[PDB]
Amino acid sequence: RYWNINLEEMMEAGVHFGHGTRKWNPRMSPYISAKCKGIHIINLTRTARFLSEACDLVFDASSRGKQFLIVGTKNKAADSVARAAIRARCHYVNKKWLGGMLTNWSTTETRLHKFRDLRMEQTAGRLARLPKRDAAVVKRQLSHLQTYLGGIKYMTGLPDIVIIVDQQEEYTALRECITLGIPTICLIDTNCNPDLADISIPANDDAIASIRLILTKLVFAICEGRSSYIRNP
Amino acid sequence: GKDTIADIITCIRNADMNRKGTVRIVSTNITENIVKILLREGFIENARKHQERNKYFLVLTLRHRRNKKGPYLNTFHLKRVSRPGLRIYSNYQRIPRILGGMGIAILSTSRGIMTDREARLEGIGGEILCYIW
Amino acid sequence: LGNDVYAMDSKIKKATGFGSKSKKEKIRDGFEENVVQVRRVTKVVKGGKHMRFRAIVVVGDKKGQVGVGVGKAKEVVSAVQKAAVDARRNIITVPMTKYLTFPHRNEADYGAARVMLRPAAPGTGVIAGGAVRTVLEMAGVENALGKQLGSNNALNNARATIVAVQTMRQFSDVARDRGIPMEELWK
Amino acid sequence: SRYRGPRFKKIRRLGALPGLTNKRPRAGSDLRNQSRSGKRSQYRIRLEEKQKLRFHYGITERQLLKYVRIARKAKGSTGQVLLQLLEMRLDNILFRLGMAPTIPGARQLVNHRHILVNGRIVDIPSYRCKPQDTIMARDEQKSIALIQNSLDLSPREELPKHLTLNPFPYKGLVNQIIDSKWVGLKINELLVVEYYSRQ
RNA sequence: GUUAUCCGGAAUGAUUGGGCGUAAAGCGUCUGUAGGUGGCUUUUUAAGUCCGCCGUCAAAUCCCAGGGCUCAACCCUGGACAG
Ligand SMILES: [Mg+2]
Ligand SMILES: [Mg+2]
Ligand SMILES: [Mg+2]
Ligand SMILES: [Mg+2]
Ligand SMILES: [Mg+2]
Ligand SMILES: [Mg+2]
Ligand SMILES: [Mg+2]
Ligand SMILES: [Mg+2]
Ligand SMILES: [Mg+2]
Ligand SMILES: [Mg+2]
Ligand SMILES: [Mg+2]
Ligand SMILES: [Mg+2]
Ligand SMILES: [Mg+2]
Ligand SMILES: [Mg+2]
Ligand SMILES: [Mg+2]
Ligand SMILES: [Mg+2]
Ligand SMILES: [Mg+2]
Ligand SMILES: [Mg+2]
Ligand SMILES: [Mg+2]
Ligand SMILES: [Mg+2]
Ligand SMILES: [Mg+2]
Ligand SMILES: [Mg+2]
Ligand SMILES: [Mg+2]
Repeated sequence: RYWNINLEEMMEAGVHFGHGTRKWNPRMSPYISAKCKGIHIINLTRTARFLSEACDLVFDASSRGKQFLIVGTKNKAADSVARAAIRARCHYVNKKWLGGMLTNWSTTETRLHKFRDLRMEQTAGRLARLPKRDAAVVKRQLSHLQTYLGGIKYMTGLPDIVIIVDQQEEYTALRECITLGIPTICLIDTNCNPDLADISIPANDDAIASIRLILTKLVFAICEGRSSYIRNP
Repeated sequence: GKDTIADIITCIRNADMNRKGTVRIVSTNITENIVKILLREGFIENARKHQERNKYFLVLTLRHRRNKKGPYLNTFHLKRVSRPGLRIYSNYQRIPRILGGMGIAILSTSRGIMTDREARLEGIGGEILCYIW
Repeated sequence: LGNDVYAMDSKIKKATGFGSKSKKEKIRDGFEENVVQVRRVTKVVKGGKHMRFRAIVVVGDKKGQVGVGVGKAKEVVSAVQKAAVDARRNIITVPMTKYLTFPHRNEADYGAARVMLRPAAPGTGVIAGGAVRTVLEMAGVENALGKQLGSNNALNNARATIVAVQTMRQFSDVARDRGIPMEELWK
Repeated sequence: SRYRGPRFKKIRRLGALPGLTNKRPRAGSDLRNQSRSGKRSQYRIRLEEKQKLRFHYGITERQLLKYVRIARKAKGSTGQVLLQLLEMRLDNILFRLGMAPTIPGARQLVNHRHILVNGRIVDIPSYRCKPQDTIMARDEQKSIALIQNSLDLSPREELPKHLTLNPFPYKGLVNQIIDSKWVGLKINELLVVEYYSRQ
């Protein structure tokens, strides 16, 4: 099996640069590359080996039948995530991420139970038979429960593969998967430590373009692995 | 630099605990021999020599991180024994052995430096430099 | 697409209610819990003394698998139980030798608890003190010397013991690390 | 220096003890008050183990202790060596050869000079038996009658492979040293060894 | 059983085996004599150090292997690690 990457396309999308040299974690000095104009430049020959091993483990994992989450909560990465998940037919987190989604499952899942009752309520049209206070209240519940449960609302049971954008802001995702025995495949910029992720891909934070490139290669691997698990079971 | 041996040992211990593969140490007959031995026991990846301004530096490559830096089951311990304050010697029948033999004990004897293994084969005692886990 | 109500009622019937389903499954996990210590700790409120029980409990199979856990509740029983559940998610394995003992001599440190274990000849049994001995014994270690130096807290001694027996290297692995055949290190 | 007290009683509290009693205990009838001590302190478990041993062989403590010293000395696995030593007692061998009803019986038998080990009278219970040894009854009417009736009227054929018995003259023969699996009770010597770390 | 005596547990005087920011504990600060420790390279010597061999460290005791008092305690023969 092969994947789509070359030095030229990685050059194109702008993966190779990262945050200012006053902001950096020296923990990443082993695989960084150069430094220009106070902006760091990260090794792409490491980036490709990591992105290949990432797509490969993603392929084996999809083909065996395991389930996928993706995470990023930034403004732009959130818009790219709904589409990443839909194109791969997976579970996502874009909007505000709730502490305890993974580790505290029991209560999370009861919150899913009541969200499902809210979804039956709304389409039944039995929210028209209420006082105005009751309808605006039921609609608070709805607004939130859509923000928090929207991308996971299909998934029942504990997710065993988690994918993440920009581990700096995402501390709790990493913590919860660290705890629960779940792999993380994560985007590293020059500021983040390569402890917290199982496979940590040197990448870009600020660029919507880098996100698009690496996430599209990844979702393409999830998709071909999706054809192979639609075949094997 | 009151003790040279202890110092080499220390540079290793420190560079080890900080998850670096690469160490600069200052060479000497003792240093060099100890490192040779360290290699033939297999506690260390690779050694080499450098020279500048009539200074010699043995750089040591070190065994890679254990299946990440955060989750380390094993470290690599070192301990000075005979030290300038108190010099410890042992005859043939007191020769130390470390953790049932998992680790090694370095001895300076009449036949040069060696491990405890060599000392047992040849039947010799001597000054105990350090222990290694 | 099947209807939302029957499939969500399927995930509803497969995740069972905790008010209609009673709990005893635990001897199905092939384990045994041992209460090491029960203490009555106290929070103090404008009313008065608000009493809780702390339980320090260790679980093992007596077959080479052991863990510690600590829990807190109002009644002995519930604390005990939470202690069990916590330990079960913290659990590790103790390296054993064909005679049921330790590969080698080892120390350990946690807080003010220091712990010293060293292997014994078969037929000496397990001689040690409270935390160390219950943890050891519950792991299934048959013959071991142990002494806790430094502090006596039951709990830190338990943890310490665990850190001891966690860092135990077994010969196959030191032979794998060093890159040297077994028979060479044996000598 | 011997335990002359109620036996059934010690049996209720300890366990099953062959060398004491052949009568199976009463239903136990403690199911009325339902009195327990709660559970047993680890200490009490250890203690009851030792007591098991001690009353099965009719040994005094101060004696057991000296057996244990002999045990720690001996080069070998301590609990095992101990169990050897206890199981080689003359009265106990006299028992496991079916030449006696129980150990107090066997003990009495030895005391009264009714037994011979290699053509010599040994009247002391704790005489240690060594491999290749002859266990005979004294040739008198009484000795023979005792041994005959207690040997024949007890059917048990469990002889533990280091013990030979021969039919008309009644020559018993000690063949070798005991094996840990052939031992005369269910006991983890580990617990007893542990109890004795403080002596 | 109680009392007295000693060692233990006591890592509680710590070589093996602790400490001194706040718990007992860094002289108020320097200069310096005795004393201790002291970089690298080659050679020498052999005081330490190491290995072999010899003399001795009485017998009894402790340790191992047999033997004798019916057993054990106790006695007797032989031999040896330590140091
Ligand atoms: Mg000497
Ligand atoms: Mg400390
Ligand atoms: Mg203590
Ligand atoms: Mg008496
Ligand atoms: Mg009485
Ligand atoms: Mg007499
Ligand atoms: Mg003692
Ligand atoms: Mg002392
Ligand atoms: Mg000291
Ligand atoms: Mg102190
Ligand atoms: Mg004060
Ligand atoms: Mg003070
Ligand atoms: Mg000062
Ligand atoms: Mg002054
Ligand atoms: Mg001065
Ligand atoms: Mg001077
Ligand atoms: Mg000098
Ligand atoms: Mg020098
Ligand atoms: Mg003498
Ligand atoms: Mg003897
Ligand atoms: Mg004799
Ligand atoms: Mg003599
Ligand atoms: Mg001598």
